[PDB]
Order: sequence, then C-alpha cells, then structure tokens
Amino acid sequence: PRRTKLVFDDRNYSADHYLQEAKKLKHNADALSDRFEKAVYYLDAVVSFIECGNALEKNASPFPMYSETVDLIKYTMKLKYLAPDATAADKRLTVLCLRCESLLYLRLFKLKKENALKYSKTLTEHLKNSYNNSQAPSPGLGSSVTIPQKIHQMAASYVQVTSNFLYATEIWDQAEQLSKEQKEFFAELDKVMGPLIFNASIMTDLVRYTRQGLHWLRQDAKLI
Amino acid sequence: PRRTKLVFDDRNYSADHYLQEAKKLKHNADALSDRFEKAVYYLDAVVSFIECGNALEKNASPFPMYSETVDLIKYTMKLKYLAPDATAADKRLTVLCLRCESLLYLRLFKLKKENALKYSKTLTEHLKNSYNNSQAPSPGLGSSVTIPQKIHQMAASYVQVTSNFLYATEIWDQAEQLSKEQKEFFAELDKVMGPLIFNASIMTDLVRYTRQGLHWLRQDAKLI
Repeated sequence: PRRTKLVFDDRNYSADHYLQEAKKLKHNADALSDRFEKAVYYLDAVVSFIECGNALEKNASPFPMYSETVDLIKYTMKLKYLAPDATAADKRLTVLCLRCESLLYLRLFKLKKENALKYSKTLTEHLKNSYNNSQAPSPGLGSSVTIPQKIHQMAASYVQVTSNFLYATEIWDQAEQLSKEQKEFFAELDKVMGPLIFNASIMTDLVRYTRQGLHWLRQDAKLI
Repeated sequence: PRRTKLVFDDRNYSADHYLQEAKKLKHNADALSDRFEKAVYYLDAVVSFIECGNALEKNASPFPMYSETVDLIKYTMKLKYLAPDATAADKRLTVLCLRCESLLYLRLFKLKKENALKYSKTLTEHLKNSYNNSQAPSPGLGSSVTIPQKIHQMAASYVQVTSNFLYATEIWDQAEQLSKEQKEFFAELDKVMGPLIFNASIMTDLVRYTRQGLHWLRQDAKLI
C-alpha cells in the first residue's frame, strides 16, 4: 500500500481539550461491535488520554491520568494477540498498546523517583540495623523482626514505585519480542517516525508514533 | 584533529585473557604519576574488566566482576570533573566513566530482575496484610508492625536489586547532562559508533564505544 505520514498539529491545547477528545473516541469505541474496530478506537482514545496527561505536566499531577489509561490499555488488549486466529494487524495493534503501556509505566515511576532513591538508602540502613538488633549475639561463634510503622509504609510505597519500572522493562521487552513477528511493518514505522527509545522518548514522541501506526492500521483495515 | 576509527578484533577470548589484560592496564595506571594519564589507563582497564565479565556470560556469574569494576570506576572519577581547573578532556573522560557505570548498574539489576518481579508481588501482598492485621478494627468508624524474617530479607534484597536500577537511571541522566558541555565531541563519537542506548546497548557495544572514545582522548592528549 501507499504509505502517507501524518502531518501533526503544533498547537498545544489544554488538558480538557484532550480529555474531551479522548472521551469522544472512547464513546466511539464503546458503540462499535467489531473487536478490532473497537480496539483501534480505544487506542486512539488512549493516545488522547496521554495527551491530556502531558498537557497537565506542561501546564504546571498527571499520575492518576496515566494510571487509569494504563488500565484502559490492558482492557484494550483483551479484545484481540495470543489467539490462534490472531491476524498480523492484531499483533501490530498489540505492539502499539505495549509501547504505550511500557512508557506510561516508566513515566509513573519517574514522577515519584525522587522518593524512591531516598527511601532506598533509608530502608537499606534500617533493615540491616533492625535485623542485627533482633538477633542476639553469641560470643565464641562470630524469628520475626519488628520495624517502625514509618519504615513499613516507606517499604510499601518504595515497592509500589519501583514496581512501575519493573513492569515498564518487562512490557518493553514484550513489545520488542512481538515486533519480531512483524519486523517489516515496524521497521517502516521506525523509519518514518524514528524509533521509540525506552528511556528517552517523551510522551509527545510516543503520541505521534502511536497515531502514525494507527493511521497505517486503519489504511490496511480500510477504516475511517 | 584527524579522527580515526578503531578496527575491532572479532575474536572472542576467555575471561582469563581479558582479566589478565585488565590487570596489566591497571598496573600501568598505578605506576603513572599524572591523574589524567592514570585515569585514562584505569578506564582502559575498566573496559577489559567489562570484557571479562561479558566473557563469563558468553561462556555460561558476572555479578561480582561487574560490581567490583563499578567500584574502580568510582575511584577513577575521583582522580579528576567538578573542579574549577577541570579541562574539557576531564569532562569527556568523566562522561565515558558515567556511561560505563550507568550501564553496569543496569546490568547488575538485569542479572537478578527475575527475583525482583516475584518479590514485588509477594511484598506488596504481605505488607498490606501485616498492616491490616496489626491495626485493630473499630466499628462505627469505618505503632510498630511485625513481619516474618523471610519477608524481611526479601524486602532487603528487593531494595538492593531495584537500587542498582535507581543508580543506573540517575548516572545515565548525569552522563546525558554533562555531555551537553561537550556536545561536539560526543556528537562525533555517536556518529562514528552509533549512540549508546540505555536499555538496549549490550556490553560489547559499550566496550567498543568507550575504547573509541579513549582512542580520541589519547590522540588529543598526545599519549600512547
């Protein structure tokens, strides 16, 4: 097919503009019957939800916005890629979802990574001291520990923030592996848009990459 | 200056070959008097230590090897970049050290990332349950927690593994920021070698990039 590259608007709108545009696209997805046509419009809306979250950061928290669209991405992928009847378009659509989900998880981590590095040093120091203080020393030789409530909650949130990265790495490798089955399609998309970089591509780079991919999918799916 | 690109040997030697070559270069660094000439040879040895660690992975653990050369990288940077008399070569040498330290930290994380994702789910589940079980419920309304020793040590190691990534991200951004002060030098190095990718560049890619950079530094420093 003849490939065309989207011309992207340089205007930066407000979060409400993108949020209202995201809701209209999701409503279009809800009305549709076909799972692929639904999933395309769901990912289209997902891109607009990401734009609204990015608008929040450019204005002055995007964390709830990004978390809730991660949830929508998960629901979106359940519409189709592991199925035996899964088509090459389903796999391509899944790769685009995985790229968004991965980079969104990485953003969720980065928004609270200042907390993570402090907590890491404090937790490491307090865990070694609470373990030593719980175990009675035995001269001539050298089951439940108690910790402060503050250290407990610091541990809980530290696990939560670092988990977001753990998911970002795993989902990124998953996208990297699955694209091997559609190497030609995504080598072309990478050629036109430049490839997404895990630690370097900003939300706008991701938004345009995904929309350009959706453009080609609708062209192959003969949709509007 | 006229830039030349190193021709890299395609032979893959054993860990002992690279380890013995790394020790000889470090001994050369120890004998030298000049801090810059020492630091160049220290980073040269660091590259060979990395090659020995990579040889261990290609053979069949590289974790001690990589951790100990991270330590050598830290000592190496203390020889010079924040100093007021710091030259453009010191800053360039520091960027190369930071690239190695960052990617080595990321490798240290990746070697034990299977433990991290399991521990994340278990810790999250057990922390919420131990916190609820410690706090007495109060009908009509809806300081130190105790945890098993196994959950304690699982938390301790989970912090240790995820920390390695926290350092990798922070040191990578530090390298990214500092190269802005030497944008021309590293735009050229990136052009000849291809740019290092945080989550994608393997150890061999990093080894050659660093050695190519050291080549240019010795050329500008008029050293052998």
